Amino acid sequence: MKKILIVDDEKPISDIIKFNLAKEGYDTITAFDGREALSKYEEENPDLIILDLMLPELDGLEVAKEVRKNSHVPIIMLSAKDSEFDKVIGLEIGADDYVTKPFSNRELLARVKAHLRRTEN
Amino acid sequence: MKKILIVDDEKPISDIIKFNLAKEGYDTITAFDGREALSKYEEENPDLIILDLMLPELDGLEVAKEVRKNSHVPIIMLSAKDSEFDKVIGLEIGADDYVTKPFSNRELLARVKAHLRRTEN
Repeated sequence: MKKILIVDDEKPISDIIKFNLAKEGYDTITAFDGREALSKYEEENPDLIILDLMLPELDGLEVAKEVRKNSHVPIIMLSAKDSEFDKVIGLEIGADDYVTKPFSNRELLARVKAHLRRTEN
Repeated sequence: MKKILIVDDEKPISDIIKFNLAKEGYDTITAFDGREALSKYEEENPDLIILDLMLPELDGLEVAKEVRKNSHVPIIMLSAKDSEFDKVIGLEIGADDYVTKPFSNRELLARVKAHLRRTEN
């Protein structure tokens, strides 16, 4: 199975993503801070990271940069900041996608599927 | 350089995307209906397709379906339909991204870069 790393500080959001991804047959691991995200990414090799922008310790931009030091694993950024600026900055840093909260669970699921399917190709 | 196929029946929209992509160093080719899109996609081999959903002759889902028979070339779908349903359908058929109209040009550009950058990896 494909393993999704879900990093978000707010546990109710993380549980909804985890539950929906589990329904679809994904393995899921969670991190609730930027530092925890980076250690979980190195130790467990997720196939995709869902990455909140506002995290403890290290924010999502910083996490994304460290990941991109070493890998091309797809990154879908989540953000309450729905500015045009923030979306461009996330993508240029190395996000493969940028989704604002509130978001649709099905849309995120299909975005997860779409980016995992590219990795195959 | 990279070649972007821009398929939108509405020439003002197409011109703004052509202009912004050309400014960023991209080569650009255009189509204005689904049939013309498929012939240009076949004969000119774009590195990325920006694909309007509301097309005459055949709509963007059909274009995407046809293209996907033979290539994994990235497709960024554009749509005035801002519904969760239409976003998921486009992604499931094989769109790599789905962006609603009206859109930010820097954001679309950033998404163009992000999906071309994935192909290079």
